[PDB]
Amino acid sequence: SDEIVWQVINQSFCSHRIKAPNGQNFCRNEYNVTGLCTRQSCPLANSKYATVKCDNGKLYLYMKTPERAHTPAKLWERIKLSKNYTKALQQIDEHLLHWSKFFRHKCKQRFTKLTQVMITERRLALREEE
Amino acid sequence: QVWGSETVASSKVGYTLPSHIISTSDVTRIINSSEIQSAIRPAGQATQKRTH
Amino acid sequence: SRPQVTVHSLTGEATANALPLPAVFSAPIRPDIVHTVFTSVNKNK
Amino acid sequence: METSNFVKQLSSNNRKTRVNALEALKKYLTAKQFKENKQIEFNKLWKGLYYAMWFSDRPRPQQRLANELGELHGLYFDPKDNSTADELTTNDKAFIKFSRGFWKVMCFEWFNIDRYRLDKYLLLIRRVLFSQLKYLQSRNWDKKLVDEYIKKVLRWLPLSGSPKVYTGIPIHIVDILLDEWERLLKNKEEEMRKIAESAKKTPLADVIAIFQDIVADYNNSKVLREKIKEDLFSDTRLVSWDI
Amino acid sequence: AEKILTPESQLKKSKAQQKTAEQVAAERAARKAANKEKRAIILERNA
Amino acid sequence: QPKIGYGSNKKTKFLSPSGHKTFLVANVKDLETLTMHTKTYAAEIAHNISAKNRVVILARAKALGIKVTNPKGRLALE
Amino acid sequence: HRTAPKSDNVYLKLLVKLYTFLARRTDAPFNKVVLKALFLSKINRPPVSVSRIARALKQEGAANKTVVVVGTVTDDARIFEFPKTTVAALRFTAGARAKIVKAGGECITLDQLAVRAPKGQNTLILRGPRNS
RNA sequence: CCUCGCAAGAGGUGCACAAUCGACCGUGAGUAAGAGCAUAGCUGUUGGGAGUUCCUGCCGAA
Ligand SMILES: [Mg+2]
Ligand SMILES: [Mg+2]
Ligand SMILES: [Mg+2]
Ligand SMILES: [Mg+2]
Ligand SMILES: [Mg+2]
Ligand SMILES: [Zn+2]
Repeated sequence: SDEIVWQVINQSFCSHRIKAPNGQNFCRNEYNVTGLCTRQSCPLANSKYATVKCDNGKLYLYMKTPERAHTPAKLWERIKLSKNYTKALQQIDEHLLHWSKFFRHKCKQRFTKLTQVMITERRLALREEE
Repeated sequence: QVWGSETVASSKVGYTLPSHIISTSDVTRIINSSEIQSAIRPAGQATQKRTH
Repeated sequence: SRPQVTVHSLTGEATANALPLPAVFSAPIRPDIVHTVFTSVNKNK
Repeated sequence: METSNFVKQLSSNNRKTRVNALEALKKYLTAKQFKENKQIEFNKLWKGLYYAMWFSDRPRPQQRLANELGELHGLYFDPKDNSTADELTTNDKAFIKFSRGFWKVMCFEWFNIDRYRLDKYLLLIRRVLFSQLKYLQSRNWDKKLVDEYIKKVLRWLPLSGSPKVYTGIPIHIVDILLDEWERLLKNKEEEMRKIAESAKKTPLADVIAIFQDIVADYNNSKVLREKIKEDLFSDTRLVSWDI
Repeated sequence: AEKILTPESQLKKSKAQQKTAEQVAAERAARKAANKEKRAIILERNA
Repeated sequence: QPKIGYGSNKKTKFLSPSGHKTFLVANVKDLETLTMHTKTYAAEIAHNISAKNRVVILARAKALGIKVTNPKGRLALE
Repeated sequence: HRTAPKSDNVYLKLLVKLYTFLARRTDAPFNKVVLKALFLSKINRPPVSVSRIARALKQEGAANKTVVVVGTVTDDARIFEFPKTTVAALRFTAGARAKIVKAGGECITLDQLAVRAPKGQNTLILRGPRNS
């Protein structure tokens, strides 16, 4: 049913979709790795999916499988990426072993950017402590 | 009882649930399959090489 | 395309009893027909 | 009565219920009453097991559960039955009904599986073939067992070539079978000698004749016939095993 | 703990792609030889 | 006289001289949709946003490293 | 004529996608023919009754062929004896479906036929009379 | 669509429909294996009293 769901979401109301002036579309979905409404992008469209998303200081990895499509409360499995960037990429590749290259590449890029953002918000909010 | 099942009358006079034009919702499963790829000729590059 | 659904008690605890899915949920999901019928019926009020 | 309960428990959202259904199945399967049952109970049980696989979460649990489904075939073996007589035992007939139900249910549900959900079931078919052949090895390939297994199980639907059978299952088994026999039989120089000798012991040359017949028939699909002819007849191990 | 196993579809795809690549390489070699012979024929016709 | 022949190249269409496509932003959640596309896109705070919200949007944008097309608007003039 | 079905039906579009892919990637002209048929309007998709299926099978050597109708199949009470075959078509009326099931035949969607016969082997396409 | 053929072809089989050839019913609208009904959209004509035309593009007589 993923194709049907995607086609309805495409030619009907993807509520998280925002139509930019260029004509490109952006899904507002927080779990979305690539914030662009496409076949590979909407977590709604695709049963198999993954994302790096920041919670507190941690940069967790969220996993989505067709097996837990029912029971959406427990759908997203939460994995802690190690603070070491190399270890984090290794863990992402391991968990995303035998996993389509699109989500893996996008997940790695999102982890890099979130790490940079965490570094730079530490920068902007440096305090006298320590 | 209100709408009916495979072997149960819908309780609406002369009503049956609609049939599916396509038996499978997901076209990716069907297009991939196992036998089609045996039937299919080798693929192209998917990004045409510019000639001339 | 599950076989059955699990009833849930009001307090929240999952109930052992399970009910098979009806045949309605395995029916065509047609945005176009729903859209046309919805426009026609919403014009009434 | 119990069979319906097992089918329901297997098709339960709670993981614990699904696991406990399978654990109790391991005990229920090795009983006289199950043997007495008709093929329809077998088919219902296989539907329940199929849905149990349908709910498996992650690839490692999927491997574990495919191994468990193989073990289910592995259970229906008595060392005594092999020794007593060459003629097949009623336990073995029950095992043949078990395999029949498996392949009927898999043929039925093959088409409804999702794209992402199909990969686990390919592994399941692999492990089921492994366990079914391991049963023949444990029985030492009795002629009666082999004949009735081929005619009742493999000839019925996996290798029937009928239009009803989805062609993907034939391509899948022909990919599986070559590696599966090698799995049963277990440097490369001496390893090949051991494999060759144990292959001479095995009846696989009997099995390949079915694919030969399928390739012979005109009514069968050209896609299936062509792939089988290209994969098997051109294979090297058949030459190595003089087949 | 236990190692993950390759998907059973990716293995089929790898087999098919390997066979296709071998076929394409053979066709390429034959095409190269045919091109040389074709150039010889063209030279003769032009003369 | 306007006509289709004057149409701009697709690769350069809808591009500011800074090289960033303008994307309207209302709140922090809509800002976060442009987290990595900092090179391709630049945010533009909507006209109807209150001054109290604009400073929060600017702070979050600086943290994310996304270029804002109209900062110091309603916090400064022109 | 058309390059895509004027209908906005999701499932017809899915079938068109599958069949255009097969026609692109299959040498057999069957996929091309069915792809072009899928675009046709209602007037250009006349109903092919179970009656015509019976005649098409009575033709010599076609008894075991898979009859294909890009469109709908309608029942015909005029007949008493109907042979067993695995008709394939877009839609099946309740009468036609009951007749096919009763006589040991079976009805499949065009996707199931594509899985069966990606090159259209042993297929027999039929088209209804478009008198008006 | 099936076989043979690397291919051109050799055939086999034949949807719709056409071509002529005829039978029967009653010389055609013929039969000898029907498609229509309903809804909605666009839209041609007949009508009942009954100047220019937001921007761009497209197809195009004489
Ligand atoms: Mg590519
Ligand atoms: Mg390939
Ligand atoms: Mg203003
Ligand atoms: Mg009409
Ligand atoms: Mg004739
Ligand atoms: Zn979307």
